[PDB]
This record gives sequence, C-alpha cells and structure tokens, in this order.
Amino acid sequence: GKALVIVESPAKAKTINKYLGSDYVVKSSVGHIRDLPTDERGALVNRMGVDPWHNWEAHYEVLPGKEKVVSELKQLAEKADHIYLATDLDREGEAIAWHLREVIGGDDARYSRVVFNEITKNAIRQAFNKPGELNIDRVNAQQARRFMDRVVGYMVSPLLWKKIARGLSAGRVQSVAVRLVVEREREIKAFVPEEFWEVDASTTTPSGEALALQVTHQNDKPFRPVNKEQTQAAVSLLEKARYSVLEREDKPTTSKPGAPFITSTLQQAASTRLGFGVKKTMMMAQRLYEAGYITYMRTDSTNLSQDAVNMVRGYISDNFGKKYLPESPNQYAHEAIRPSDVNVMAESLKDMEADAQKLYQLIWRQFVACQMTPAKYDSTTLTVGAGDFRLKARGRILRFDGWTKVMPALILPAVNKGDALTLVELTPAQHFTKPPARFSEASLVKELEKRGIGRPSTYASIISTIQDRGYVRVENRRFYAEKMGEIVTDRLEENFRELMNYDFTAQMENSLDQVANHEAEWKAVLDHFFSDFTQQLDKAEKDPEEGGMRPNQMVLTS
Ligand SMILES: Cc1cn([C@H]2C[C@H](O)[C@@H](COP(=O)(O)O)O2)c(=O)[nH]c1=O
Repeated sequence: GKALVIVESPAKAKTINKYLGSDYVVKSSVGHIRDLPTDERGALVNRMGVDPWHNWEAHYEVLPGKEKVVSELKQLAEKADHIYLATDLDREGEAIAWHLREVIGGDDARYSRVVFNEITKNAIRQAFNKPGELNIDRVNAQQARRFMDRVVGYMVSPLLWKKIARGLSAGRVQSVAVRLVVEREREIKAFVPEEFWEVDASTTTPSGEALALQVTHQNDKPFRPVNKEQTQAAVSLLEKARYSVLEREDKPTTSKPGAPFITSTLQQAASTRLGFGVKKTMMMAQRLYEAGYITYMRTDSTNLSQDAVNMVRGYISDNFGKKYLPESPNQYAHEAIRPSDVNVMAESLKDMEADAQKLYQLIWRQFVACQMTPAKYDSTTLTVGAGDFRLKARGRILRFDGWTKVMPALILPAVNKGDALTLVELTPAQHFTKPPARFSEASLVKELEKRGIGRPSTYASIISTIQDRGYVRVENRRFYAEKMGEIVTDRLEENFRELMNYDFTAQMENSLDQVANHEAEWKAVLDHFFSDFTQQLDKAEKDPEEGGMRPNQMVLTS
C-alpha cells in the first residue's frame, strides 16, 4: 500500500514530512546503521575491517543499539510497495543509502534513490516525481576514500609509536594539512622585518581648503627611503619646494557584488564577518538546511536555478527598484548555498538560535546582493609636483550604492591643473614589513581548496581532525604548529615523500572523482594506491642506516 521513505535524521524527517502525501511513510534511520570497526597480518585486517591483500574485502557491522532499529525498518519494508532512499546528495549520502538497501534486503526494483538540494514543497515534488537509481560508482568512490584513509591511519601510526612516541596518529590528508601549517610556522619564525619610510604632506588649495598628499616619486623613481637620514634629507628638500597640481584625472568606477556562497567561501565569510569557526558554521548550516531554510551546505558550485533567480529578481524589484535590477540575471561559474525562500527573513526563523539566524542573514544578504546592479563611484586622482618630487592624493565619491544597499549602512578638495598649493607641514613615518599571516580554520580551508586538496564534504572534518592530536593548535582563532607537529612532519616528508606531496594529494581527489564518474574502477585505484604506499612504508621501517625513518633520539657526547 503505502511507500517507505528513509532519511538519516529526525529533523530531516519532520521537514520532509511536510511535503510528502498520505501514501508516504517517513522514517529516520537515526545514524549510520552499519560501518567499519571502532604480506598480510590477520591482526591488522580485523582492526581495519578492510583487507588490502584479499582484494579489499570489507567487514561492516551494525552499530551499537542500532540492531532494534534495523528490525523496525525491515517491518516497515514488508508492508510497503516501494522504498525511497532520501539521504543527502553527496557521496557519503549515496553510501549511507547503499548500507540501508543492503541491510533491509529485497529486490533492487523495490528501491529508489531520490535527490534534492533543498527541502521544499516544489523540490520534494520533482524529487519523487522523477526518482532515480542508487549510483554504485558514487558508492565505490566513497568507500575507496574511506579505505585508503583507514590504511594510512592504522598502518602508519604503529610505525610512529615505535619510532617517535606512543599514541601518535597519521592521516592521509590530515598530515598534508598539518604540513601547510608547519611551513607557515617556519616562515614566520624565520622572517626578518624590514624598515622603510613614507612621507606625507599637508597643503592648502588656493581657496584655502586642506589637501593631504603622500610622496610617491623623487627623480621620477619610486620614493622608498630605508632609514632616518634618507628621509630627513628628502624632507628638507620638500620643505623648500614649490607645490603645484601637475595633473588631475576623474574616472567613474564600480564594484560588483560577490558570487553566491559555497562551502569554502561560506566558512571564510562566517569566520571573517561573524567570528564563527568551521565546525560552528557547518553545524548551523546543516541545521538550517535540514529545517528547510537553505540549500545543501556541501557544494563547490556557484550556480543558481531559474526559479531561484526569478524569485530573487522579483524581491529586488518590489523592495528596491528598477535601478537595482540588472537587465539580465547575473550568471556565475548542484546549487550554491542560498535561502530556500527569499521572502523568509532571518527574524522569521523558528527552531533556530541567534547565531544560526546570523548565518542565515549572511547567506541571504550575499544571495540577494549577487543579483543586484553594481555600485557606481566617481574616483579622483590628483598628482602634485614639487621640485624633483611627485606626490599623490586619492579620493572617491559614491554615486549609486547598487548592491551595497542590502548591506549595513556605513573627499578631495576642488583644484584645477596648474594650481598652486601651500605647504603647511611635513610628516615622516617609519614602518616595517610584516611576516606572513597565520592560518585561520577558514583560511586553511581556503588554502586547501586553492591547492585542490579537500572537498566540500571533508573540509570541516580535516580541520577538526588535525586538532587535539598534539600537532597543531588553535590559539586566538589562529593556528600554531607544535614541535611534535614539526617532528612528525619532517619524518613523513623524508620517508613518505609521495604521500606528503601536495600535487599527488590533489591528484588522488581527481582520482576519486574518476571512480564516481565511471572513468576508473575503485579496486584498481585502491591497488595502485596500496602499491605506492607499501613501498614507502617498507623502507620507512628499515633502520635509519639503511634509509629508514629517523628515531626521535639525541645520542650522548660519547
Ligand atoms: C559525502 C562526501 C562527498 N564528497 C563529494 C565530492 C564530490 O564533489 C561530491 C559529489 O560529486 P559527484 O556528483 O561527482 O559524485 O561528493 C566528498 O568529497 N566527501 C564526502 O564525504
């Protein structure tokens, strides 16, 4: 009679229940149901639940207490015509859907795998309207990832305990992420500030208005003294010069709004704008999503659907006006993270705490803004001559706010070419170059994406998973490398070159995408991975005098 619909959480079940008819019975598996534990050695194989020596055979086990949950599903399955798997659209979502279908058993024809990137009336309709099949390639991709991660962790770690210290850990990508922080740490420790000066000038227009200028050239060459004397020398020359407006240029400029958020950009914005960490932002994001307020929070696509863009353009038109609505929609190049209904304001959210509302507001503003016209400004650039010196002044005036209208609310004098300015005061100032900035959780993710290391679905885990391991720590919202973090990084770099290499790591991601798109077979990809890995691991175990990993020692004076 009725149909069975399975989701992974209660909150997701309630929201989706609002859009599924009487013939549907929604049920949340409430968790993962089944998963993995916690030249071959049976001991290692059981702890991992994967066998690199018997063609990657796995040993999945239902989770604790989840046994009664299993039987409850089987019952609902026998009294339902069709079974719908409505797990989240990403790969682990596909895998979770796979585990459900394995555990419940039955004919494959009995199953369907729905896909949706937001939980709305219209989205849930098209989802169950044209349902698809479980994509085994996306499943194979997800498991391959879990398998190699497991292999690196359970096989490299034992070596680290023997060579460095008990309790240490290793991570396929985790170690690579730690390397970036370790290199940044070392950069900062070795940086040597450099002295360089600047000179500003206070002048008067003929009328008598105040005009501030900064020295840019001397002898037509850039002006950049490096000590106190070089400056005073230039200062006393400038004190006698006759100042005049050698040139004026007025050009209209514009500023365009940013593209709609994606996982990485969202985290950075949340961290920069609201001081939210990656974990905080991703938990609220998911909470808003499962509540039906925003689209799926794991994406690297900045695209927007036709309806989404048409609903927003209408909003801009009713609430802002003709001059804010571009002629044609803005096209940036799955969907971006955006509100599900542009007409629902942050203040109208129900089950959400203050910060989850602030995040929604941020997402809302970005979305609305990206579809509005750009801001217009009238820039002015005055160039002033004085002896062999050339000075400059910058000024900007807003003419049309455009997109900045949806963001919170927030001047050179009049002079013609050839006018004489009167010197009033000369102000020298000493500065010094700064060392590279420290990574933030979000910035680190940003760096990872730039290098193609993470994936919208692993960033948060990567970030969290490299902490409380004694390698890197967050202090004042910034990353700091610990000594043990450098100790382990050099070891891995010397004895696991390929695994620590940035290009090889990014390549693995491409590698994994290829399995998902049927451009590669998962076991073959795992075999090649294991081959390179065990060759590295074998040499690492040898005594250092044969090229093996160095011990964390320090011999006497003997
Ligand atoms: C669930 C999950 C998905 N993903 C991804 C990467 C892909 O961009 C995305 C879906 O891609 P696909 O449509 O090509 O299969 O799922 C991860 O990287 N890690 C995860 O844990």
